Amino acid sequence: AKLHDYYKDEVVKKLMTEFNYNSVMQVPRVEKITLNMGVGEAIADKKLLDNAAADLAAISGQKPLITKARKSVAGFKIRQGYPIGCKVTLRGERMWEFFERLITIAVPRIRDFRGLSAKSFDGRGNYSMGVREQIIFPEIDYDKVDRVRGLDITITTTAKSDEEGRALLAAFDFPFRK
Amino acid sequence: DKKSARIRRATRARRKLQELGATRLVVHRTPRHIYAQVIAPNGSEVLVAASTVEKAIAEQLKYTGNKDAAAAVGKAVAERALEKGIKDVSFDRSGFQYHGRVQALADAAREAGLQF
Amino acid sequence: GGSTRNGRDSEAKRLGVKRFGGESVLAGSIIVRQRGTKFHAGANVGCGRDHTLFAKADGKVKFEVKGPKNRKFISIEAE
Amino acid sequence: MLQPKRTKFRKMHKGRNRGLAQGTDVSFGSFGLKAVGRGRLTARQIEAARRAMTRAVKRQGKIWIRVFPDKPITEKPLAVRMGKGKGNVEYWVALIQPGKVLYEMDGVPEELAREAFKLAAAKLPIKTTFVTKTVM
Amino acid sequence: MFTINAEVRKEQGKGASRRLRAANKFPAIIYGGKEAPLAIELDHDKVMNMQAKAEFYSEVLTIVVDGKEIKVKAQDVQRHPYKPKLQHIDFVRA
Amino acid sequence: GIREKIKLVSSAGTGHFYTTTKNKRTKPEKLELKKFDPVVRQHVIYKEAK
RNA sequence: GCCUGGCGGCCGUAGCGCGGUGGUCCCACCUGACCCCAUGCCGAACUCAGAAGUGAAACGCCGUAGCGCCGAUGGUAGUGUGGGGUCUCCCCAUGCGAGAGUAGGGAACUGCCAGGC
RNA sequence: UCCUCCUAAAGAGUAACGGAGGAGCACGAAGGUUGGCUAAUCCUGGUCGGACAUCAGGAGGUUAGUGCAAUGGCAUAAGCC
Repeated sequence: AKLHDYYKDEVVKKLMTEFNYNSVMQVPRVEKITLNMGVGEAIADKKLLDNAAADLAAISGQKPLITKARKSVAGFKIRQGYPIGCKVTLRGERMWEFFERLITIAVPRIRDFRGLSAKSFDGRGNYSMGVREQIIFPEIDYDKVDRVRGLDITITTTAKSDEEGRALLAAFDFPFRK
Repeated sequence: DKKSARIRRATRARRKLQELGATRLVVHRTPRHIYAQVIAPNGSEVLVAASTVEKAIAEQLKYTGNKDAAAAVGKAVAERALEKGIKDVSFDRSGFQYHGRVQALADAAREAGLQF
Repeated sequence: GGSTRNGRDSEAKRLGVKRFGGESVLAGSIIVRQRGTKFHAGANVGCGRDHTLFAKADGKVKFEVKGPKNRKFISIEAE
Repeated sequence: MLQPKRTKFRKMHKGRNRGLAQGTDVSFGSFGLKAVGRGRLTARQIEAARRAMTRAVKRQGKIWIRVFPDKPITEKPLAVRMGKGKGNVEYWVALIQPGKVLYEMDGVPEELAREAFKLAAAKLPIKTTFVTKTVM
Repeated sequence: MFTINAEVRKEQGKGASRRLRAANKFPAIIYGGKEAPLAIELDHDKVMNMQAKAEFYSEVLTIVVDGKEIKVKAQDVQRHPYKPKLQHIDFVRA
Repeated sequence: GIREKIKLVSSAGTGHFYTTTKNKRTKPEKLELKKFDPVVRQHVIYKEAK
């Protein structure tokens, strides 16, 4: 593990040179990465969610758990906390464990891209990267590609503005450009 | 908010402890210290005091908030209660679950005679 | 129609007013929900799952200003 | 537009006129119309006033209406006995008292506001009075 | 500066106020300035024709109250829904 | 109702029994529950229909 | 008497919103969770092991009195009780009298206990 | 027949084929409890793609929920686990 150690020394610890604070403890931090994988056309049975979560847990270090629904989804018979997908939310060391597998070894299904925008916005500085699939990691034999399954990513941080979060964006090796 | 979450874990217990009354024992946690006080049935007096801010014991600690220091305070509350003739006490878990430093104090005090 | 029915009684009863009781029991009201307007606080007790307060005491009722969660409550009289 | 909406009840008590009002002076504008009399003021009576006052200020300023109807008039069917529930709606109406201000203007000269509010001294169940902000 | 004469009243309420307004005066008060409130009667039209010129709310007034001078400021005035010659009036000490 | 009743017998060997309306139309797996037996004053399974 | 803490009384006229100040001793954040315990996964939480940093967030105290809240006095609304009216609210005599606004108040207090002074 | 508000007079019952709406069955669970937990709605942003539609962040708050219409307690949750 090297990328979280880079976050402990090389990221925002000199930010007082560019951003105004009353304490050096105000510099921005990463809180969580929620994640999402959609059940798609299996929504009306969804007993496969345990078997889909188990293969997200093949690139994540977390133990699988199943997403409960909110406000229902369409007319598919979704009621209260009905199990409907997977998040398997990342905190602490597990966030950068994943960002040392993502587009380092998990590569053979990526799309044509070269750099995501740094001047992007939400109002707090919480960045996102479009990937659509779990993009596959290579094994000694596979025999693993049939549908690959989905992936969505948006970070959550202590930042109060989009240019404060632009200094925290330094926390990753993913292609972002100024 | 943890100050607010603590009173959500405590109000229901206080709302049955008020139906017992009598001479009562309360505990105060914090992460760097621990304290306890015995309060009178009139609501106007304090009968026994002990803590890890007490100069006699603070010098004996490797850490002023430690579980062993909570048991050491518990054994002192029961000692002082015995010399002051205090019995049949009502215990308050003071917003904390009965396995942490709150129990380490109150159980050690009860095995030192202070029922509860 | 034309409005229909409009049911009988809708019974609701009120006892917790002035120096009520003084013999063996003091009372609140029958209003389907009650926890602070005519309720007990401190060492006083008299209410269960039915939300009608009936406290078992020879103390008369007493009224006083405020109590826990800024609710009004009712108290007992010493003699 | 000049009618109660997002309500849960459709019919109201016929009512008596006892309200004293606090709509007793021009609120945002400079010139207006005061009731200076008592009774019922209908949607029809204010339509007749709107049609009239518009002829003095044909292309001149915005006009504001300070009165609003809160009560519908209900009347029973003709070929039916007493009882069987409250009657069917006809028109919307407001109760009025002498102190109440009904209309406001601002984007015109004071002698053109008078030209419109003197024209309103007609077609109404009260003998209205023209009023203005003044200095005090 | 708008010298008006103020006599002190030891009557109060609806019956007295109606009996006052039926004459040449209407009810008024003076308060503030670390001194008690004072209930007075004032001229029912002189004050209306003065305050209508608005500088009454821009200047310190030369009132004569219980025979004597104190200087006062116009604070607030109470109007009647349809009777133009005032309902009640407030002053504060200067 | 159309959900029917089930009558279960005491595992204390008593003639006194227990009866309930437990619906099978969504949840068909059998009812086999503990209750207080009023003839021996014990907490026993009530089992097997009729 | 004050600084902080716990509690009993008191429970928001201790709420809303914007600052100052300080952590000495308090306190919270914060630090560790290879070894007790714990997580529908997650050291977030619970619990254990703590003093490297912050004084920001929060906290205590105080400041800003615009709002919520208290509140004179006068007046009005309403009406106990008598009497009257071209009239369904309106007048007289006598008792009562809001609510909202104005002056003034208001940004919790205080005893017991250990500790900072 | 049962059941609910307004009208209905600051003690209390209360008329009208007055203003207006429901029940006639379910639940071993939503029951017992120790502990733990805390919305709606509006907004910003979405994907291989949408007749419907993801999880976050921003605003907000006894506005969600309680087996069922209706109202009110409600986090000590009586809401769910």
